[PDB]
Order: sequence, then C-alpha cells, then structure tokens
Amino acid sequence: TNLCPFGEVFNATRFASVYAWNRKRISNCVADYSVLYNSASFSTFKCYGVSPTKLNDLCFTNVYADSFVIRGDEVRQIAPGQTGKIADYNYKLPDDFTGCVIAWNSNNLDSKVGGNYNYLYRLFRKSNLKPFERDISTEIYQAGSTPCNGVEGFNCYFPLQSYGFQPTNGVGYQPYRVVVLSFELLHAPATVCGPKKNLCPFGEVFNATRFASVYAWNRKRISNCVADYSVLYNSASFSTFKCYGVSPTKLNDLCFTNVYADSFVIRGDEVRQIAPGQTGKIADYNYKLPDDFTGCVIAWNSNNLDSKVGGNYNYLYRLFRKSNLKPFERDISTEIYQAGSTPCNGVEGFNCYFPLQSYGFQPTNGVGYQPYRVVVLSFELLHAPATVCGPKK
Amino acid sequence: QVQLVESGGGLVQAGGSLRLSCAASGRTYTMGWFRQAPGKEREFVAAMRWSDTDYADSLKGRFTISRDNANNAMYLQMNSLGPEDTAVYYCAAGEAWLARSTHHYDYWGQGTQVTVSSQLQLVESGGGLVQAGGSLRLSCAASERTFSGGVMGWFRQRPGKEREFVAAIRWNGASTFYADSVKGRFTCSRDNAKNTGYLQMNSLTPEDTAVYYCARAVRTYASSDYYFQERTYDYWGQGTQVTVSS
Amino acid sequence: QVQLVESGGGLVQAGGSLRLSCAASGRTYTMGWFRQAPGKEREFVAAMRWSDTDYADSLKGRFTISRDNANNAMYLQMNSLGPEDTAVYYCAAGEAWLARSTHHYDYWGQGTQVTVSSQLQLVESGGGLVQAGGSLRLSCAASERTFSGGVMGWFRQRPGKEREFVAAIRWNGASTFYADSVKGRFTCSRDNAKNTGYLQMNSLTPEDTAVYYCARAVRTYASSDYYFQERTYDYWGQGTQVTVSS
Ligand SMILES: *[C@@H]1O[C@H](CO)[C@@H](O[C@@H]2O[C@H](CO)[C@@H](O)[C@H](O)[C@H]2NC(C)=O)[C@H](O)[C@H]1NC(C)=O
Ligand SMILES: *[C@@H]1O[C@H](CO)[C@@H](O)[C@H](O)[C@H]1NC(C)=O
Repeated sequence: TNLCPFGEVFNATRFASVYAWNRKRISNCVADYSVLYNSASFSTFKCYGVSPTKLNDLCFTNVYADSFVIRGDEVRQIAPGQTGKIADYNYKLPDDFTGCVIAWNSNNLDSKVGGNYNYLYRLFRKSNLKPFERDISTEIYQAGSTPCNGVEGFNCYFPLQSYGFQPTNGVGYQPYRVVVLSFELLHAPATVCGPKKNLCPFGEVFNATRFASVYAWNRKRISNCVADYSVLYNSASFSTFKCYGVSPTKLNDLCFTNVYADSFVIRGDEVRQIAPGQTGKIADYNYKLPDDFTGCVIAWNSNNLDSKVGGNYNYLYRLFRKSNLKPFERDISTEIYQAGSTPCNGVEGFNCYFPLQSYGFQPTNGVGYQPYRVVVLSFELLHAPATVCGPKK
Repeated sequence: QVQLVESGGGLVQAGGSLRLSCAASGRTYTMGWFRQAPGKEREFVAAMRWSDTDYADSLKGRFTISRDNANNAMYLQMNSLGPEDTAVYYCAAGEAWLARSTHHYDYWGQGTQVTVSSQLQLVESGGGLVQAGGSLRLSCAASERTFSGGVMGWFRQRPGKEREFVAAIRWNGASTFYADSVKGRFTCSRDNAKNTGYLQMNSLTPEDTAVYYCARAVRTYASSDYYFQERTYDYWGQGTQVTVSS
Repeated sequence: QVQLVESGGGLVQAGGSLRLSCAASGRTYTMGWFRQAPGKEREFVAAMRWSDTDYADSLKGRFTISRDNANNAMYLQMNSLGPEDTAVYYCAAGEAWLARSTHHYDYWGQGTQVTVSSQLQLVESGGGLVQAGGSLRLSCAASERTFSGGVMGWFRQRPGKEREFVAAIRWNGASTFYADSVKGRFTCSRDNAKNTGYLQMNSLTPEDTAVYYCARAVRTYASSDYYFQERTYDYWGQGTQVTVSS
C-alpha cells in the first residue's frame, strides 16, 4: 500500500515538550488526509498556501511533521506572523509558511490529579528564535549586568518552566497536542539562470573588501537575477572550482531555485574540508556541507590582501565543541568550553577554555598555512521529484 | 531599525502624578523604562513583554507600565512622586525578557526630563590612595573598535620589581581569568557601549600597592596561558598609581 | 551506532609494558581511554582527535596514544607500569574535543583487566561524625528515573528546630542554588549515569550538626524561590545524621 506513517506521529503515547519540539520526516509514501481528518476529533485543522479540500490531489517535494504540547490559548501562536511566549521563544513558523497546523485537546491523555509538570516551555531568552529554530539550552538566564557564575538567585534564573495540567482546569489552560505539517510545493519558479529563461551581485560577494571568519560564516541569498557563470570562471585565478551534484561546464544552461552564497576564510590545507563527506577541525566544528550537496565550492589564495607584517589574527576558527555541527549550521557562541566534570562558572583556567582561536597569517608563511577566501554556492535543482502524494495523485 | 519617541515629561509638585508616553515605529517586542540622574548611571525602572510586567522593587506600587496595542505606544504612570524621582527618563526596546539592564535593549528614545520639587589609545583612570581593607575601581577607556579579538589584560608593577599579570577579560566574549594573588578580591568587566574596561579591586592590602596598567592583546588564543605574559600585548595605557596605607 | 572491541591486557611485573587496541566498526571522531580501579571512579587516561593528543598530566610520558591508518584502530602504549596502574581500561568514542570526563563520550568498549605485581525511592548515605574544620560528602540515589525535571534539594533538622532548606541542584540542568547559612561551603553536584545527587559539606562547624534529608521536586519553576519551601517537594529520603565535634 505504502501509506504515510501518521500513526507514529499523531497516535504516539509520548509527546514532546514544545521547547524541545520533535520533528519527523515524511517521504516516499501516500497520505490520505481525509482519513486523517476523520481519524480524530480535531479542534484546529487549518492550512496555509494550499487548500485543505484539495489536499488529496497534491504532491510535495519535502514534508516534515513537527510535534509538541502547548496550552489551549497558545494554539493561536502556531500560525505565521504571530507572537507570544511560544512563537517568540519556543516554536516559530516563517512568514512564507506552506503547510497545515493540526491540534486537538489532550486533557484525557496529558493530565493527572496532582498535576502533570513534565511538559515544559522556555520562558526567558536573549532574543527571538529564527523560523524553525530549536533551543534545548538549559543555561542560567542573566537578567542584569553581573554574570551568574553557575548559581541561581536574584537576576539569575532557570530559563525553562513547566505547564501545570490539572483535570479541573479551564479549557484555555488545558493541554493540546499539535502537529505541524510543512510542505514544499512541487512546481517551483526558477529564481536564477544563465543565458536561458539584471545581473547577479557576484562582484559584491567575491570582491567584498571584508570577508568573515569561518565560525561566523556569511550567507547572502542570490535571487531574481542572471548568473554570469561563464565570466566568473577565469574572472580571477582560482585554486579551486570543484562542483557537486551538477556538471561544471553546464552552469549557464542550467536553471535553479533558492540560491545561496556562503563566504569565509580558512587555511590552505583546510580547503580540502569544504566538500561533502569530509571531516576535520573545520568540517566538524565550523562549516559542514551535507553528503547530498548540490553546488559549487570556489576558493582563491589571498596572501596579498589578508596577511600583514605582524599578522592577521582577526580570522578566527572554533577549536573545541561538545558535538559536531549539523549540515549548514552556524555556531557563534563564546561560552567557556567545559573540558572536565566540574562546572566553569564564567572563569577560564584548567579544563575551562575559550572555544575560538585566531588563524595566524604572517606573509612569510608557507602555502599550507596561508589565507584562502572561499565562496560556496548552494543550489536547489529545478523540477525535483515528488516525495509525498495523496491517493488521487 | 525601530525609532522611539518619548513625551509627557515636565515639572510636578511632590505627592503628584505624571504620565510618560513612548511611540514606536513598529515591531516593538520587549519595551522598558530607565531613568538617569545628572552625572549618575542609568537605572532600570520597569518593563513589559507579552502582557507580563517587571518593575524595580523600590518603585513597584507607585509606577504602572501599560501598552496601547492599536497605537503601537506604551505609557508609564508615575504616582506619589518625590525628589528622588528627578531624572531624565528613557524608553527602550529589545528582544530579551527579564531585561533589567542597558545591554538587554537595542533601541533607545531621546529622553524626556522630569523634575519634582517638595592607532589604538588606552586611557586609564580611577587610581589613588586608599586605606587598607578599602576598595578601588580602575577604568581603561579605548578610543577605537578596529580589533574586536583577544582580551584586555591588567598588569601591576610593584616598587622595585618587574611587571606581573593581574587579571583579564575577553573582548570576544564575557569570560575572565585572574592571577592567584588577586583571585576572589579583584574582578574585571567591560561595557561594550562605552568601549571601556573596568577592574574592581576589593580588600586591598599594602602588597597591592603598585602601578597598574591596562593593555589589549589583539590575538585570540583558546587557552589563557599566553595572556599571562606581557610580550603578547600590543597596546598599553599610561598607567595609574594605586597606594594602600599600612 | 559504533562498536568498540578492545585488544590486549593481562598480568605484568612492575617496570613492564603493555599495548591495548580499539577496533571501531564505524567512523569515530574523538577516541579515548579510561581506567577504573576496584570500587573507584573512572579516571581519564588519554584521548585523540584529528592527530591532536591529550593526556592526563599524571600519566603523561609513560602513556602514549597512536592510530594506524590501515586498520583505523588506535593503540595505547603503557610504559613503566607500577601497581598504581592496575585497573580495567576502557575504549571510548564521542564527538566532543577536549573530552576529559566520562560524560563527553557516547560509546564504550567492553574492558580489559590490567594487573601489576609490586513510588520514587531515595536512599541517602555518607553521614557521620566529623572533626570541626572537616568535610563530609552526602550522596542520594534515586531508583525510578520517571521524573527527569525539577530539582533535587537538601534540608536539615537541627536539635529543637524545624526542617530548613540548605541547597539544591537542577535535575534538568547543572545550575545550583544555596541557603546563606552554607554559601561558600556546601556544593551541590549530580551524576546522570548513576541518577545520584551529591552534597559536599566543607568547613563544618558544630552548628551544622543535624539530620540531613534529600528530596525531589518534580515541578520545574524558573524562579527557585519555591524550592526553599518544604511543601514543594514530592519525595523524601530517610534522613542521615551529621554530627560535628567541637
Ligand atoms: C490513530 O489511531 C486511531 C485509533 O486507533 C485511528 O482511528 C481509527 O479508530 C478506528 C475505530 O477505533 C480503528 O478502526 C482504527 O484504529 C482507526 N481507523 C481505522 C478504522 O483503521 C487513527 O486512524 C490513527 N491515526 C493515524 C492515521 O495514525
Ligand atoms: C572582481 O575584480 C576584478 C578585478 O578588478 C574585476 O575585473 C571583476 O569585474 C570583479 N568581479 C568579479 C565578479 O569577478
């Protein structure tokens, strides 16, 4: 039959706390959405950028099903453009959201007579979440000017807090389970092309006066323009122009969507790492390309423009981290890395280290330890296959 | 870029009221009020986010913060005013909740007055003479933002001796580290806004009597080891004398 | 999912050598070695990433780690062995760099012996009689592991007095808070592996003499004010006497 696993998603005994919202991927299957609509007594079943009666006649490129519990009166916040605790600090949908938002009352499952305090929400944060960001941090929130140094008290607060789900509760203070299906619509308008069907700011990117450090890599979106891929090749003397997922001679001919240009600086012998399935200091902890990557990596020696007599220590890299980066993740944190079992309490010493370090770039240095400005062009291939469909197709 | 415009500030008699108002461009999020007396730092007064409020403990009952959502403007209702309320009141906006300090806000108003009748250069300041047991705060103001890396270190030169390391704070982040001689007595912080480093020196003894210098090292090492040595630092201050009575 | 098969080990006379091996089924990122005596904790020996090494300062010079490119297997060369080195040695892999503690490693090997000839329940433990100026470490182990949020807290009942709060640690974090009576002396601590919390009591005085209870609050509050109150806690331990001699 090959039906989609909405049993796993909707029927699960265990549901996530909104702050640590769960994501399941849905692909290579056939979803009967009207079976879904009758499957339970939903309180909210709404869709954005797509008609819910026409769901069975549609096919999508990507699908994700996100799962969590929030209060009844917080369900309002699981739409685009909204604000409040949940939208701002826990789960944010983008303004161009294409998908559906399903919810139902959960009070029989998720209440208890004493109270169920196992479901949590982030209360304080330094800034609002970007769309589809997830923050699982449990670090002490600093309300004032003094540091907290690992100890709670005044102006020093735990950032999470639990919902109190009683049975004898108002309906707006009762628990609600929420599924959020996110689609990518199959037929996708092309935004960047060569001679087929004014110019893209490739001079702006490749000849910027200032380039960013590798840990804080800089993404610029390229869209609604003509890509001069022939003229780029042999614009300057590039040491690298290796391309993945598409041929390096047919760039003009080709047409794609959702183009991005990621620019940064690394050592020469580290250029190797800017490519799929690679590991090392940079690929593990600074900039990671996915295995299924579709794009072009362009890099040039920069020794005349970046180095200087004393050195250029402005270009940093992340040295220590708790885990490897996910593909296309950026980490800008400057929190003390804890090497041991004792906490660090905002003071550096043994087992308590600053995670960044400067690349040393004096002009005397060999080719291995020289600066290389790297631009990574990231494409989305036009007319991608469908992955999830309805019975009617 | 959000723009904030205050109004409503004037002269009031003691025991009286006032209502200040702050109008914003759009997309406000967290909004709060500070006040500043002449030649004194700013002081958090109150703030609000998603219909939750936060007031400073001294003045919670008297003052009342509120928002008119349709107008995109907030108000502060100050009651039972006294002479201690006399200051320039600022309105601010940001994205952090439990914002009780300057750093937590991104956008600031002009400041309505209220009155109530009944090449890198480093410049040091704040040294001097002090009794044993007393405290002292050094400042080290920088004039340029070229280098945003490494640390700001402090060094002391004791009478008839070589410069020794005291304490340092990162310019990239918030982390600090200290020599064993001052651990638990000295503390350094920095204000990004004023591009100034500080050093709080508590529980002073005659041994701490010395010439104190600040310094920037531009280079960013992961371990603090190299910052204990003066060779690492590029720029230096003129230095200030700290003297502690026996 | 990674597998770690350890090669090597046995009995050896003092002054001897030994070489151990990890065989990693999958790709590994950071790999290390830990040893464990009879009845004692795991101790970090050494670990490697990207052809950088890291050794315990204790064991350096005698112990050395390497990797074979052909095998994709690491070796631990162990020279000048003393009876201080008898333990079970462990492979371990993770994704953390500068990993010197068991919690930085996801996967573990079986172990090899090296020898060298010359209804939540809570169980408290570690109390006793102690000299003034002395220390004591209480520990409190939980069975169920149902509630993974809230706080573990400590209370004490002195002679002719009520049950007072002492200290606490987040069950879903590392942040910790205390009562003023024990600030700078008591430190809270926990181990996720063993589902046990600890309390290091230093610089003890006769006024610390009391019955010390551990307890769990399941509800997660941001504030911490509520956790100072007895009523907030759901589950209690039996209690253990601490007595400090004058
Ligand atoms: C979630 O499970 C429910 C209940 O098990 C499914 O709802 C239907 O309930 C009927 C009558 O109890 C049962 O026959 C089946 O369990 C469900 N429909 C049928 C007739 O199979 C619901 O389908 C499940 N939702 C999904 C699709 O995961
Ligand atoms: C970059 O600089 C070169 C040299 O001045 C110039 O010819 C070129 O147009 C610039 N832009 C690109 C995209 O190479």
